[PDB]
Amino acid sequence: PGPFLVIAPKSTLNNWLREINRWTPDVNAFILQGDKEERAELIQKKLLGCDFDVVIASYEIIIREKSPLKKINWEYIIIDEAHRIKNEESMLSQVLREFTSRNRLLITGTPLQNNLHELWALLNFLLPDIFSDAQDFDDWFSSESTEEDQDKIVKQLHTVLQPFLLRRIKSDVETSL
DNA sequence: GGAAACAGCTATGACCATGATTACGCTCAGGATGTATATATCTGACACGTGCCTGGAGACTAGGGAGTAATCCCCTTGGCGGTTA
Repeated sequence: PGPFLVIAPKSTLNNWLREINRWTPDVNAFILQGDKEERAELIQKKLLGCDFDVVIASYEIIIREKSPLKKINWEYIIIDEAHRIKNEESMLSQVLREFTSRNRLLITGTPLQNNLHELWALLNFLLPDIFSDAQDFDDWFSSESTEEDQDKIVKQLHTVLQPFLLRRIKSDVETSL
């Protein structure tokens, strides 16, 4: 049981704290909310005191709290609704390539929205030392064969990501019928 | 019957109210003053003719400024979300 970092949109920080209490009450988590002073007593007392397991913050708070969070090495950076990361220049991306966690569990509700460029934008922060490349990934696959429309080289895209990534749909396993 | 005590009357002073007087201002007076006005007469400067000539106005060629098309890509724009001073 160690240091954990999870991120939720402002509207959703209640739910994750609510569900963690309902299901596994043994984990120390905070909703890191409040004012500049009201975030401080969280910083020095509990966050600096290493008196927690997970920390629930918002999109901007981590940017507001980048410096007091670097000094704590993490286990995962749990990223719900990972849509702000679609842009590499979205400032949240440059604040997350700076933290040092052993694993980096990105989470989403919907997959990539528009482009292959976007796909490895999610993918490049997953295993950065492996790719370390931006346009190399792109012209390697050449955008679903945008010129020849072979639509068979897409199988190579699928074959790497199938044992590297997991999709399930509601229609298959209803759970709601 | 005498003495004290109080009450009412009287007078006088004080204070307020009214009348007059005066002084000052101003607004009429009236004088002083300076300004407009008109006129008749100089006069110098502005306007106009004359002559002349050289810039202005065509007349002509030639070569690149300006003008357009096509292209693109970067940027401004706007609404929001969430903070905070």
